[PDB]
Amino acid sequence: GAMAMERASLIQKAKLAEQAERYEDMAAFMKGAVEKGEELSCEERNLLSVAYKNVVGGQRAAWRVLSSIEQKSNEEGSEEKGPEVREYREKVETELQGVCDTVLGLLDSHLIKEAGDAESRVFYLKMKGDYYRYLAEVATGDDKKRIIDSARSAYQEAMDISKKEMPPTNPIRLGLALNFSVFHYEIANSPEEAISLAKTTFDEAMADLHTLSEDSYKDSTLIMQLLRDNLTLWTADN
Amino acid sequence: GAMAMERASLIQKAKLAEQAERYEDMAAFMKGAVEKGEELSCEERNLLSVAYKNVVGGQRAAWRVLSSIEQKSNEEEEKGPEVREYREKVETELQGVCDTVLGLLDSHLIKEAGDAESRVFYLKMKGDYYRYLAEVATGDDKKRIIDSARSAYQEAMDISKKEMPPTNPIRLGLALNFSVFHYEIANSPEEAISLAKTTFDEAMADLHTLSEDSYKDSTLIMQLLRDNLTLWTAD
Amino acid sequence: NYRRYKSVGIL
Amino acid sequence: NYRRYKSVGI
Repeated sequence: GAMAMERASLIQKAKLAEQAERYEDMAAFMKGAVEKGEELSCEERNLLSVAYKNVVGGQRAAWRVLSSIEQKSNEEGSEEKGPEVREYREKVETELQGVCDTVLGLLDSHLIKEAGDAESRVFYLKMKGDYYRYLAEVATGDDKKRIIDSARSAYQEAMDISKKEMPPTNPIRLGLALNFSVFHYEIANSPEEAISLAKTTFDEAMADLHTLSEDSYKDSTLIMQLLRDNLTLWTADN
Repeated sequence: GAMAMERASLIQKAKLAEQAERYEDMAAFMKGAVEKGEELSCEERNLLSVAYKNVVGGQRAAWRVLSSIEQKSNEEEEKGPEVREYREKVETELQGVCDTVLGLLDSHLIKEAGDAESRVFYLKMKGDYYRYLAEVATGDDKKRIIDSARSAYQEAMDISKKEMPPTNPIRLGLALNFSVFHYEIANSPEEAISLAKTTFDEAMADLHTLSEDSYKDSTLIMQLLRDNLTLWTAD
Repeated sequence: NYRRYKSVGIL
Repeated sequence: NYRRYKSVGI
């Protein structure tokens, strides 16, 4: 009927925007598709994640560049320094916080649910943790504390589901532990937890690699290499 | 002060945006700096150009992707009006940016006064963005747009050949873009090849006299001229 | 994009 | 970006 046609058109335009590298449009089209009320297939879920990941990804990069300039400018190295760096770093911050807020609102209002397979539920709760983590990267003081709590809560509920209903080699479970360990290291200043979680995730999956097909082996190992690389850097030294 | 400091702030924020690859913001800041009335220095001219180049660059690339898909829609599928509608949305954004640039050129930047470099720079830029509009124009509006682009390039050409050496980077870049206009827009592959070859030949004869300031800049453009010739001539 | 000849702006 | 450790996205 009408809903299905309109939803199909939005999904189609989201794919066109992907090919045109119009990720803000892509995110808007997928947001609209979600609001049609139907659950997202695995493919559609990725389109949603890819869209907003590129949008916020560019903002995070821009924020990091401007913050670095701000530190040098505020250290008398550039000598006389104006407020323009801060004002522009704050504009980029506000834009990033708005996108995260939009994503978090959509997750709570349409995507996070008690029903659905474990992968979908884990996928969205992990997404909730990620975007609270992106807010944490730019937050300060009390707001940072609350956001960190919301991130840990979302990650933890996803961990509980993945450890109960998914095998140690599931790529979504692996990606979740990877991002949660990053949260431990970078956001929560808990390197011991980050190393422990990353080390446990790699080893417990390493033991099950021989049970995987040729494809599942590549999907799971692709993320295990990210875990090992982080461990090498975290364990080798500060 | 109210203007001098605001201009300086906008310029500094344009430089911050460039480093952050925030080219839409960059374009906005430089447009604000232009409207303060003061002329742009060479550095500031490049900020303006780099800013809007990247903005329309993404739109043009997006428009090209969507057009190719639209042209292959009825072949195989997509079937519906989604491609056309979204292509027209992108096309409209692109035309808005070009209209903003051209409006800023006629309003603040293009003057009878000024050195030859700046005058050729803005007239070239005017030809470039009419050429971008021509890339997406379909009918009678296209002919007027093409003519507007040719007139801007030709006026820039007359100034460059009179007041700048054959190895000058701005002259070389103008000749390069004008030859692309001949080949792609005007569909005159003979003029494009001839213009590119004449430009490269006459620049080569003076390369030994070229300063280290423009050595790299002119050299790079010459490589582009010769790369286009190798392509246009072989087919 | 599919274009192979270049304008100066590509630099 | 400065950081060397990666998340799953990239």
